[PDB]
Amino acid sequence: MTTRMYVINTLSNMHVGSGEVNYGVIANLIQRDSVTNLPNINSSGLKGAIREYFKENEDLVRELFGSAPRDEKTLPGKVRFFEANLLSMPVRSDKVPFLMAISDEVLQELITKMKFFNCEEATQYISHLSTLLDNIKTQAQGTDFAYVFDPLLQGAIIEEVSIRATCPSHIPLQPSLKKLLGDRLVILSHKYFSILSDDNHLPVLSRNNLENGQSANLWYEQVLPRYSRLYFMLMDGNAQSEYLKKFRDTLCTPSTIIQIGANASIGYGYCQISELSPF
Amino acid sequence: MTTRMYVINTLSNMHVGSGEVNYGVIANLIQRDSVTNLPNINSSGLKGAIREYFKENEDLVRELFGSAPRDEKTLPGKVRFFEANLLSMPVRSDKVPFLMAISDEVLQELITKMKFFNCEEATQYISHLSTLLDNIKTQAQGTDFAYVFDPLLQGAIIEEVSIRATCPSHIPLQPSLKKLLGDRLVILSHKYFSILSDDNHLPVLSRNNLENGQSANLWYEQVLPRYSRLYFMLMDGNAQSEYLKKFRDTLCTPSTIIQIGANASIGYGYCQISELSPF
Amino acid sequence: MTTRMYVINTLSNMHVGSGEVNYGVIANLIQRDSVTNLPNINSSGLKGAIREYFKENEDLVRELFGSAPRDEKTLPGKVRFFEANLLSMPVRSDKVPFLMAISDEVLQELITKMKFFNCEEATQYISHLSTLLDNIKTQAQGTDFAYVFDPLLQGAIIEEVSIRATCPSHIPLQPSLKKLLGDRLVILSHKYFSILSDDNHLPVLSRNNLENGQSANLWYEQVLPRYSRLYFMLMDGNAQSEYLKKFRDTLCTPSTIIQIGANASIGYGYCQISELSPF
Amino acid sequence: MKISKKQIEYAIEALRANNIITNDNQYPKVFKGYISSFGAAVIQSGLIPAIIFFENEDNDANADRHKIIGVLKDIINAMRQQYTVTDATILVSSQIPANYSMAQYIIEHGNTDQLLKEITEAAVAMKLALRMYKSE
Amino acid sequence: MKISKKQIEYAIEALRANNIITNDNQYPKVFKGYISSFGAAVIQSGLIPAIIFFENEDNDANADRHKIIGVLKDIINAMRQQYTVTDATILVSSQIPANYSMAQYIIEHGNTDQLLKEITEAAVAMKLALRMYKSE
Repeated sequence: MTTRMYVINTLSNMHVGSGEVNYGVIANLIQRDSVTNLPNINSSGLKGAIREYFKENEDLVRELFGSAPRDEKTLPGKVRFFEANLLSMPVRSDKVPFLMAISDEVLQELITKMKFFNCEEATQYISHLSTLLDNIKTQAQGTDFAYVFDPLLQGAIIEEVSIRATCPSHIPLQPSLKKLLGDRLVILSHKYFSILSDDNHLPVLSRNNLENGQSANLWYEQVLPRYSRLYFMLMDGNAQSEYLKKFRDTLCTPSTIIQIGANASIGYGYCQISELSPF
Repeated sequence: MTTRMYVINTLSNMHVGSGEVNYGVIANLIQRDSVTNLPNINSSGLKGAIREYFKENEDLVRELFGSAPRDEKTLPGKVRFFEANLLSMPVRSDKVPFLMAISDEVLQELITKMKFFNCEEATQYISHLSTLLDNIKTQAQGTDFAYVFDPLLQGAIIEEVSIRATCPSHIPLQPSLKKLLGDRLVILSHKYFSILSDDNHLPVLSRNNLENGQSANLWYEQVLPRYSRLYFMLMDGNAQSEYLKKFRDTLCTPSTIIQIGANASIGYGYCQISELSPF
Repeated sequence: MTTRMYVINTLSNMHVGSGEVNYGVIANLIQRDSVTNLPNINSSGLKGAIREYFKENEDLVRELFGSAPRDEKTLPGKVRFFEANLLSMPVRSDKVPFLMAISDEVLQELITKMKFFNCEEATQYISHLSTLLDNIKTQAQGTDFAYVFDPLLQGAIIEEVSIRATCPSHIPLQPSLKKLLGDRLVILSHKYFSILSDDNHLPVLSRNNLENGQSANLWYEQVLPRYSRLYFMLMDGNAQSEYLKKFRDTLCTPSTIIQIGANASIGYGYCQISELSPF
Repeated sequence: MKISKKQIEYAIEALRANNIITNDNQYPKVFKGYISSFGAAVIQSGLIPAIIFFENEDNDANADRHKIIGVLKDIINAMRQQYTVTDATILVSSQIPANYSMAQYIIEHGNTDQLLKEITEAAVAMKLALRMYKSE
Repeated sequence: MKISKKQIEYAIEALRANNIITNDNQYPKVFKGYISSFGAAVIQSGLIPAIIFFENEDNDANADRHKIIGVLKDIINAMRQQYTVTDATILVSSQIPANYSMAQYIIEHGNTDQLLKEITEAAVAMKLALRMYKSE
């Protein structure tokens, strides 16, 4: 009722514009965290996307997100959105189409942020995540690692950095951890995860503008690969129970799709928000 | 009603450039999926091609695709165009001129996309596709497989991957699945399809430029084989029903051919668009 | 007035060389279609040859084919050239010098192409070609076949002792179909036609290079046999009626011979282009 | 047409087995011309004429010219050894008897396209494998 | 396939080492075509046939075409060095012996996926590095 974790689970390729000056080839770049240089979505972007989804519900938007711009009533929003951090990203493999890549440092940051925010039903999650991390560190013994949790997925190749994923047959992965971190999950060092999510490895697309067969303009766009998983913390202030319940149920309904990103008409940034479950 | 699946049946060899400097043999490469690395059409290219077809109907393109690049007023597009992912590809055979190749992972991705987006006729297609996939997994028992559903196609060879397709008599292929996935359909493992769809097995064509009979340049182009099939989602916003109905009628008319990609003057990328038929 | 089918009647041997390093017997192979593996002329080569023929008329070439490679402005091509797929191939016999060989799958591809592209005179051709196809399939009942439409050509050896011709006295071959497909027409099973049209059975020509009467090099060249028939589709864009009429009149006159492919100086690839006659 | 590394391995083994590549990894220079001529004869005249020409042992040629036909049979046998049960129903997976005449084997088995494809594969493999070695 | 500067330096050193670049910074003009055609031969014929064709020393070529295979081996060996050795790494950082020919090494060591990638990148580096010199 105070702090709930939400997972984004993008269905398409996301482009959230950083709006910063460019030194390089890609004219349009995606947002990244200043400290970790990991892809992220600003709280303003999340609030805007969810507000646009709920725009037809005037009362719900007014109660949760607040007054519209250039409206004279000046109503603050009862809901505080926190920055969305990249949890899991798809990674090209050979045994399977892609792999769910979660780095040990992102797991540590998730545990730290769960402890800091005291997320709802996060005690068991923190305990089990810490057991997973401790077992991973025990197996790794300070060396770089790539750990899968399916016996079928052992020996998978991460193409970009050329590392083989081994299966630690002594570490358990609880079902709720599969539901959170993703299916076909590989755990690797942050050294490899940084390479897998830098500006040279995540997709770059060329885009054109044609005028009776004449190319008027040329530029390049970079996007976040689809099926990527991002987590953000929602602080539900002491608000109306009915509007909070309606908003939570609509967000968690599998029929909902939220567009966070730029290129809406060409299907960029459509996502499915899910809140943390028990365990 | 919002989300419908459209199948792209290419009538020619398609080339959708990626704008990537290869520095190797194949200077001109085709676009590939961000996560699955399968050949695809970016939704920007799809939108541009379909807009170019409908450029005569200025009202329709203004209402659906939006305002022209040079326009004092800006009008966001109402229709959402999703990227066209490869569904089935023609593979060289011996008994028949070619087979329609699909991988079990492509089928899983199709089922997942229909579940997430809830296409118009999603329920029956998901049910029958899941039954087909479960039967395939039961028959294969974790091995490499190649299954054809006509008894006359038993032992048909795939030229690029020197394997012969078996006939599992227990698995039925429903006629609507035949209409969706293509006639003379072969289902094989992800390894086989990945080898069939990599850069070394896709059709690469040599081209040159002659100046008074002397060769001036020389480059290699790769193309997506003719009669390939691709699927993409179309989500309508608050689009007017009249223009939407005209759009669907003109798009799915058998007389309608759309050019997507490059090399238009040499007949590259001419396609037909059809909706998801009721099951 | 938009889409037209043209038949290429080659007055000599044709070598449209593919960019291919074959380390076997044939050093220089011809281009084969990316799907059916049948000999074909790439649309780029056909467009280049036809543009070379019309190079004297600067206005016609500029309006129909586009601008020259070395030009400050580039003009998109207006007329669309589709690749020339094989229709009829002469096959050596014992009763007759050569018969025109077509396959049931080639006929199916022709019917499908005519249906999809909507040629000018496509309706009657589609109807009669279809009826012929069902008659042939009804007679064959799955087994391999070689069907001639002259009772005199019975028992003819179609280039191989295994392939013997029989006359089914229930299938009428209409005069217009005879004009389109060839005078002495034999329709073969796909197995037979692929055996006759593969790299081990296509005509090969031996060439050597002499230095002061002594041989320096020696290589083998694959050629498409003389009087072969290939069909390609021409799409009129938004081109002017006058230039289009001049182009069609010049292309379809009996005194027009166009050079397509390689070895122009030694007589390879001189062709006559004929428009689809009304049925 | 793309020659597999397995085919090249079979060609190397067969060339060593039918005493063509010496123990010093060298071969008589005339065998390269022999293999090129066999390929040309196969494509021009046919399988039966070329195999009959190169199966002869009363030929007064400068070397044992039947050795390439022996190597051909060895390569085809090795190819047919690795046939799958799916292939065995369509293709003739039987091992060609050693003493059996290759031309007689082709003739008694018709003139099927399978034998022609196997012969062409093995000829190109022989060409490449010979190119891998030195010609003293 | 972005330009890898380290592979370019490897290509420079290997081109100088296998007597392609003369003391005056010039090379036989035909080597340009050799490097350009090797990549196409690898892509559309197979890695083993292309290597065998370019490794042959009994060729009627205007220059020593087999020098490019030695340069390729030198670049590949330099890349095997400076490989981050760890338990998870797929890449085999084992150097190709000088006595073994390149065709044999890929034949005996049947993991072509690494070799194919290394050979393609080394050929691209070759072609890009040959442009620093005069095309005599």
